[PDB]
Amino acid sequence: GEWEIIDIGPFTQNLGKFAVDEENKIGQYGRLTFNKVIRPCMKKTIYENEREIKGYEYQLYVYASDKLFRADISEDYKTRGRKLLRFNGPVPPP
Repeated sequence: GEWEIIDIGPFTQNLGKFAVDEENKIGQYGRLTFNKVIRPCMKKTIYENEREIKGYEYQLYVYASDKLFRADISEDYKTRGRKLLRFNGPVPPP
């Protein structure tokens, strides 16, 4: 895809919250509460057919219950539906 850094304002904060809510449904790390999203946040755009946008993926660093996790989120272009792809950690700060 094509990659860019985006900042960590309200849009990205709500993506961090979405990731913690989705991970809480999974349960592998017990019950988490969102604390913060830190830099860098990466956005991948995926293209299909003749340079048509198929969707996005956002790579986030997220503090939840004081532990730092790496979360990857997909967003389908047509439906705007979001899905948690992976949530791993604790990871060292970037």
